Amino acid sequence: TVHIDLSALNPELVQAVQHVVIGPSSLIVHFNEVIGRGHFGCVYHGTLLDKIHCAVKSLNRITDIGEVSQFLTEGIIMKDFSHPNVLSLLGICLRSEGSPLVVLPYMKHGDLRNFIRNETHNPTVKDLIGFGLQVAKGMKFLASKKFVHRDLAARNCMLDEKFTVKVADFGLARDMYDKEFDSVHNKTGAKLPVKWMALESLQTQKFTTKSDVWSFGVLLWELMTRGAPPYPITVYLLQGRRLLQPEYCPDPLYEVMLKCWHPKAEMRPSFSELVSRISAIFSTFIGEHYVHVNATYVNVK
Ligand SMILES: COC(=O)[C@@]1(O)C[C@H]2O[C@]1(C)n1c3ccccc3c3c4c(c5c6ccccc6n2c5c31)C(=O)NC4
Repeated sequence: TVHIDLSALNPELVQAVQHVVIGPSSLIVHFNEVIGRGHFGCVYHGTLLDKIHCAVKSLNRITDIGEVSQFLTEGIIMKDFSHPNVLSLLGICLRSEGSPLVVLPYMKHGDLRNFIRNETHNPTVKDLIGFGLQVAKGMKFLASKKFVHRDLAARNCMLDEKFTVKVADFGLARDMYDKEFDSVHNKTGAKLPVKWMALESLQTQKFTTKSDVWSFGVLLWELMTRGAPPYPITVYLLQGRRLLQPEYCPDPLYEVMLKCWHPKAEMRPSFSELVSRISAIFSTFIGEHYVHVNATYVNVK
């Protein structure tokens, strides 16, 4: 029931965010065409004009000026996170009574996990490695900004009409699949995706680019299994265990996954090194090896 007067925002902040703001005459939200919903609010199809098909994330109302301010600040920072393998922020709107919109690109093929799981899709080893390379490129960029993702997973990357992978679920593009999984940014989550988290993250809450590299290794395993659930966990890993080599995963790529899960965080490869190594492995394939699900992983949750 709380009224919020947005004129209480700091005028310097309002000026600073203007280049991120999409005016109402430039945006049509297609309220009859829902893309998906969660605790956060709802994502609708949209049209943005100079037209362009977009996704409009409508957040629950914000009634605290400090929280509004943090949202605008995040908008300014995220607007500069521009890379072909990172989901872009097209802009924001803040309507009467604190009703926020985050305008994002529309991703024809949805999330990467569902895409590779779909039986009607026929990926090759080359394709799946190429998806992994794209993710490594997006992560190299994020790491260059000193940004630690925490939430890297196949479900949190999206695929557009050109089959370009965009690392997602960060910044104002957070809250992906928020009924299935809590964010690794949530200190007290009851549904944390522990199967993607580095050992030192599980044990001592240390989150770094090197723990992102661990998550990336799990993501590579997701790709090569066509979206099996990992380990179909701290005590398990400490027995001396890792994810098994996928049946269609090339040996050099499995060696890379093992490096990503090095027990010493400092000894894991950088995302720059991963882009280099995976680019080389990718280049050896010609698209003749079709990848299928492991019978013992099908339908496992
Ligand atoms: C139940 O679905 C989800 O929770 C998603 O994370 C998954 C689903 O909508 C959610 C809410 N989602 C989101 C949750 C939070 C922010 C963005 C999204 C989101 C986006 C897109 C899509 C999408 C595209 C095609 C099919 C399904 C799609 N979804 C999204 C986006 C998109 O194209 N761009 C952003």
